[PDB]
Amino acid sequence: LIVTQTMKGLDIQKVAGTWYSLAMAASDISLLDAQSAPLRVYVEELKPTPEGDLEILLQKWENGECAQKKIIAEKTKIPAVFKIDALNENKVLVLDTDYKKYLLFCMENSAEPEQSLVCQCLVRTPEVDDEALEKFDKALKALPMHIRLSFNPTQLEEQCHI
Ligand SMILES: [N]
Ligand SMILES: [Pt+2]
Repeated sequence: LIVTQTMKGLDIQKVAGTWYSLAMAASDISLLDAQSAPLRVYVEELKPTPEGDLEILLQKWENGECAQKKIIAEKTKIPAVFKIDALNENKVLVLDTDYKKYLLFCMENSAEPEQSLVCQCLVRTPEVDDEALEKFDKALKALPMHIRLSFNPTQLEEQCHI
């Protein structure tokens, strides 16, 4: 069992724009282990829709190359929980954000969270934000993460983080 507390009072309209994947953590090492790992994805943009759905633009290393992927996240009755059908995941969980700097989110397959759970620390600008990383570490204290990756500014501005 993995219990998740998403942000009360999330306003998805205020997350719009460019983001950078500053850190990522996962319940299962193989989710993120190596360049090719299935949940090793680098968010480029969050585009909320007027009806409050969310388009996620990201990059993934696939056919020897750093590919662009587009995920349509459908809203639910909980503003911080969205339904997806991509990367073999079916939920997006928004843990926390201050809108102006950082956003913490997870993906999972609700049928098996332990085999599934990947969370990220996003920042709006390509700089290391110690505050955002401490919020990420705090948010993850109760999650059973077995791999954690933290990137430098050079990795932030790089195709698939090098
Ligand atoms: N928050
Ligand atoms: Pt908040």
